[PDB]
Amino acid sequence: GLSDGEWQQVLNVWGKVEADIAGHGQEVLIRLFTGHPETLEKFDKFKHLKTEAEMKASEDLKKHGTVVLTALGGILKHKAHAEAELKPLAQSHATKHKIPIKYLEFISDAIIHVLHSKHPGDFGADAQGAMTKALELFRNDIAAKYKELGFQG
Amino acid sequence: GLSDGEWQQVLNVWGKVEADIAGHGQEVLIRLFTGHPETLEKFDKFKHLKTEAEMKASEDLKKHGTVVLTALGGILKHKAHAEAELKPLAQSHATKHKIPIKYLEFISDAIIHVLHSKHPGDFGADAQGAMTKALELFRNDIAAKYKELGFQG
Ligand code: HEM
Ligand code: HEM
Ligand SMILES: [Co+2]
Ligand SMILES: [Co+2]
Ligand SMILES: [Co+2]
Ligand SMILES: [Co+2]
Ligand SMILES: [O]
Ligand SMILES: [O]
Repeated sequence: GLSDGEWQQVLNVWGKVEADIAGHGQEVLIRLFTGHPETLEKFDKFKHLKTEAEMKASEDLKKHGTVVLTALGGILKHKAHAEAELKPLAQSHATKHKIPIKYLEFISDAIIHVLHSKHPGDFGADAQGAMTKALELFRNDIAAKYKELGFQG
Repeated sequence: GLSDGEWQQVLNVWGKVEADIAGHGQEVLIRLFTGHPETLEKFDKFKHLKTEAEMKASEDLKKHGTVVLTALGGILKHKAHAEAELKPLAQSHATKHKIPIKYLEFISDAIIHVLHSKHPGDFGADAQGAMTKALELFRNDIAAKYKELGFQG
């Protein structure tokens, strides 16, 4: 993925977007629909629109523009924050501590054991299955960063 | 990936962890070191400690347990939050709206054009390359969720 640098560049231009999210939203959708008319056919509420002037006149196209860029902006902001939080952990475990993925499986199993032991009424089979999958996603995230740094975990 | 309920089951049990992070951190490391003694060799400060009674008496071990579960908790709670925004979007766009990944590539191109045209002083070649990579990461995350839902992309 991106550097801390790359993410700040993304978030900086996103700040400009957020100053006029409807204006940006409208332009993005008009640029999409004009460049790739087949995209417009996917929108039951917009596909009647036939001129640039009709698309600009649509109150709801502009509202939908806001909906799209608000959802995306949320996703980019969470991705930047989560990457910046994981990167350091991956880098120390990969470069100084050199913790294989097998060891991360071991501590994952230990966490599942302690939660089962301590919180049975908040950790029956479905909840334990949830946590098992969540810690696997965490290990996969570390693994992916391990390989970018060319460490064999 | 996790269902919406499974992520809440993760958050609910993690609340119980944070209520006594020191105790959980201790029990997790003791379970790791007693279940997998070879993992103890990684820790200069703990690698001499032979028994659970000794491990429980180690203020450094308990201190490290808090650090580990603090780091992991941050990552889990962020992933729970991010996924919960992302999964419904993927679910709606694969199943209800029927939007190919290729179309996500088209709206990404449109976002990059509108940013470059409106904010060139915030969208030089480095910033444009960052945003291009950021939107590819987004589409990759939607394509992963599609594939889980059995949608061809
Ligand atoms: C950056 C990419 C995209 C984002 C962030 C996004 C986000 C949204 C959101 C938040 C909604 C409303 C909630 C929902 O249905 O899930 C929505 C609805 C929808 N999106 Fe997307 N979308 C994107 C791309 C696309 C593309 C490329 C198309 C079509 C070619 C598309 C077609 C639709 C349709 C048809 C709806 C239903 C609209 C209605 O209410 O009539 N989306 N989108
Ligand atoms: C859930 C999994 C894990 C988390 C969240 C985690 C987190 C941390 C954190 C936050 C630190 C301190 C800052 C840093 O150096 O990055 C740390 C240090 C360390 N971790 Fe981990 N860790 C995990 C798994 C493991 C495992 C399985 C091992 C070894 C088997 C390991 C060995 C170490 C070592 C040796 C240090 C340095 C200890 C010191 O000098 O004080 N970690 N870890
Ligand atoms: Co959010
Ligand atoms: Co409960
Ligand atoms: Co955070
Ligand atoms: Co330029
Ligand atoms: O959309
Ligand atoms: O750790």
